[PDB]
Amino acid sequence: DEEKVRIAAKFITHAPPGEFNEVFNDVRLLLNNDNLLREGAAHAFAQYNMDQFTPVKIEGYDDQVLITEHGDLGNSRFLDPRNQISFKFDHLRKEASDPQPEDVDGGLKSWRESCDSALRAYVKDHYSNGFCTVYAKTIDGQQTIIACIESHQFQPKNFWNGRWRSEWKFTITPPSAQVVGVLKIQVHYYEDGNVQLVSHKDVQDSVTVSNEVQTTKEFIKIIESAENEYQTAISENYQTMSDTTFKALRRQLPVTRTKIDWNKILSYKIGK
Amino acid sequence: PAWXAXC
Amino acid sequence: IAALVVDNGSGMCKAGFAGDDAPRAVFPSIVGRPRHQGVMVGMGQKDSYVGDEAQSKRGILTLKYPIEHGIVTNWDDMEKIWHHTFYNELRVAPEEHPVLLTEAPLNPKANREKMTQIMFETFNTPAMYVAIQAVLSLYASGRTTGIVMDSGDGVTHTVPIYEGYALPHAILRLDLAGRDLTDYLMKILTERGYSFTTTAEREIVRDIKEKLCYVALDFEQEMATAASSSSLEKSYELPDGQVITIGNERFRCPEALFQPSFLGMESCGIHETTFNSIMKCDVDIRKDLYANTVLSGGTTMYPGIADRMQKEITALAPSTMKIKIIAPPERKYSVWIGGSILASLSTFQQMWISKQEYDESGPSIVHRKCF
Amino acid sequence: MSDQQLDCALDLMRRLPPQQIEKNLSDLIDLVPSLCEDLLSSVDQPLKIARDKVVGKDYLLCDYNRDGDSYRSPWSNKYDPPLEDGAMPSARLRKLEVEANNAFDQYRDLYFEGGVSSVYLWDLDHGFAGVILIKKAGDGSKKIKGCWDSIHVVEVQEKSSGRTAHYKLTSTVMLWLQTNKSGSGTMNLGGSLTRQMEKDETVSDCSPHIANIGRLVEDMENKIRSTLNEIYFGKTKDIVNGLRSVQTFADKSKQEALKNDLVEALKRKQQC
Ligand SMILES: Nc1ncnc2c1ncn2[C@@H]1O[C@H](COP(=O)(O)OP(=O)(O)O)[C@@H](O)[C@H]1O
Ligand SMILES: [Mg+2]
Repeated sequence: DEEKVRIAAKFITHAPPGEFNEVFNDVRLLLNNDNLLREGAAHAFAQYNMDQFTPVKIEGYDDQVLITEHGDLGNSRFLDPRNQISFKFDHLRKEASDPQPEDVDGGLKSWRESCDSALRAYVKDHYSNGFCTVYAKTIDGQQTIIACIESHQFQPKNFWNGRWRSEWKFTITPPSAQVVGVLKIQVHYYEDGNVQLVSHKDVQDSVTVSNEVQTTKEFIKIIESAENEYQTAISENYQTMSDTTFKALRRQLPVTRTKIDWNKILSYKIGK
Repeated sequence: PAWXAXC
Repeated sequence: IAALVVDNGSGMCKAGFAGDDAPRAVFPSIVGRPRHQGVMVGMGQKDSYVGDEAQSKRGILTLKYPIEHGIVTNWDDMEKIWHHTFYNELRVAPEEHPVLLTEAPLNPKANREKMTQIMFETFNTPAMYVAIQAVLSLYASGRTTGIVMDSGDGVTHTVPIYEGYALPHAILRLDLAGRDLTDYLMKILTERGYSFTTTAEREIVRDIKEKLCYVALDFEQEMATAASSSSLEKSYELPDGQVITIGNERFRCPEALFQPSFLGMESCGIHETTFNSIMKCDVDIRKDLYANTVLSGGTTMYPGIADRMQKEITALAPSTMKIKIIAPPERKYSVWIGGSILASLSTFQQMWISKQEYDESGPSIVHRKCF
Repeated sequence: MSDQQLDCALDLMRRLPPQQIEKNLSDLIDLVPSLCEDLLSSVDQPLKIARDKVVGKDYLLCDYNRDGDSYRSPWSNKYDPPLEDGAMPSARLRKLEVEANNAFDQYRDLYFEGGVSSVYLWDLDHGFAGVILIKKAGDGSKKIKGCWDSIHVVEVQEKSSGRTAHYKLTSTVMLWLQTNKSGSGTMNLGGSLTRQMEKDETVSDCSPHIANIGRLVEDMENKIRSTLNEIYFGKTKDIVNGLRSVQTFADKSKQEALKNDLVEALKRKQQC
């Protein structure tokens, strides 16, 4: 038995997020028994859904909250920093339910809930469709803001699927603060043959702390700048420079700029 | 003049 | 007051007042300077010549096109083309009538400023607008959706226009056009011993290209026929009275539009860039496009080109999509025709950038649009 | 049941990344024995390099050059390991095979200026069939990495009279590019396309059958490559721009709105 559940775990863990549910269906059709797959897939889906960072909607909140390690309470429940209410998330099904209220002193927390509320608007202005969450946690005595932004786009009729992930950590320190983050892009097309795009960028920065409005504006300016430069390179450079590097791996026309001629190619072992 | 229609 | 419609084509400038179904001025967009000294001072000879004056005076002038491939190369030369357009070709003061300029999609944003600044500040236009050429073409063809294959002297442009909009993501600018096609004729003529070098001589070749050349429906079958029998051979005599005898060359030149390989061009051929454009669309509109293939601009005139284009693009598309080629006569001028219709709309008569708007906002009027 | 196991196995091998094919295939035959032979035949996978020790030259391994326990080298004409029988070509087909290897060695040299290739032909009662193989790795001195693989499989029908042959070409191109420049992070792109093309041509006294084959291969590789580059730029532009653009799209929507009303007015003024 144990090999089968490790083979399934690799497929479930690495699956493309427009297609992961279908891959689970594929693996459950491939093997004869449900239980050995279902029980491993729950543990995989915990880890997996957190790294997708994807939201769920809770039926009384009227908003979308992202899911992550910084949100994970243990005991199968997740935080909502805006609404301040914990909830259980199902890892197979679409919905989440039975919420419970969460209380704290919230000093450090309150300072960025403002900044979060600001960020939401700039998300609306970055993505046609887009969702966010800003986590508040003490890490080994450090004071941190963890801000995250998300997009899923899919359509079966188009045979393309396209996805976005972002992580930003800002460490509160007077007068000078530190920043760390990662940005990722994944796209798949499969109409007749297949093509895939995979990417990351990692960012480190230093900042200074002044006022609630100014930090709100500044963090957003960095996110704005970084995402727009990252998109600008990934469109404008790749439409030209990738043609030249792909050409350097295989050419479109030869060094001659002519179609080759079989008579001369057979006969003429042209000089060294 | 060499050329058929030119030099 | 009536509007003036101007088509800033690479080869010929088509111009006239709105509502008219044919332009009032059509001339080669050439600034021609002296090749030699003007010894007979009594002539009143000119620092440069333009249009049909340069083409009459061909043998003594260095003919420069101000647009090459598709971009303006020297603004003052283009400015002379415009000055001549107003004062000489149309015999009007540009201060006195609204003006429409055609423009190509994906032309860099600074060009829009230069054109706008020249038209208000050199030519004092009382109102102005700048339009994507290809849109005007379909518009003129009546239809409210389709794919344009517009090719003049400089750029081949493919645009899928849907619900009356250009879809910018699908626009395939192709650097193969009439001028490039002219060059290749020079070479295949050279094979048979005819030579042409001077820029004057280039324009002679252009006259030949517009007459003897045609598109064969299938290349080696035609060529095998031509290699067998002199029946496919015709002639056309230069200004110096000598006939040129020509066969195999007639289909061979415009074959290049289907085979950019013949010229070493890395870009795909005319049917190809059309398909390659179609496929980029919102999938639901694919069949909306295939029934609505629209050809235009001077290079689209060759006999048999539509029938070939059909048999060609039929291979690329999945079958039974009903691909149809819209290629009647008058497609020499669809682009300018479209502007003439657009400039007849009362809503458009509200929509122009006014002289007063530019006189308050300067070139910054375009920065809201250009991103 | 078992036909659906093979179908969902192939769907899985469409959805999983092409970089991990051999890992994922070994895992998939470990999760399903019995299907191993079907899987190894149906699933396409990167080629394997071989060295002919008698000649001192490289070749590539495929299921057509293989005959049971061993593979025939295109240079020495022997199998490794050696065999008591072996399904050899005819002597004249072998001579043709040498001529093909030489022609396609030039072809590859001109298009790639590196990597390795192989050519093999198998005798048929109605003509000949053939495989052309190519492999090329990227520059290991650079940040940018990659590979390109060619598979062309061709079947030739030699007709009874009028010296025509009909050619049926199948082709697959496998790609991965890894890219690590301009300070905008890194991107990996995977690609796999498959095509078929058919033609009939008259045999000539000046150009042998290989020149025909070759004309199809060149026209096919041009078509495949052009298709590939445009598929990359198409999806990498439209989806990435669509995900993280908003303001340009709002201003273009203002142009759409104005232009709509102009088009509505065109209905009336075109009638007028
Ligand atoms: N009947 C014809 N036969 C061949 N070529 C033609 C014909 N009519 C026009 N052309 C070519 O079209 C080119 C210009 O096309 P056009 O679109 O009218 O100019 P522009 O693109 O500069 O506006 C010229 O170079 C000319 O050679
Ligand atoms: Mg034009």
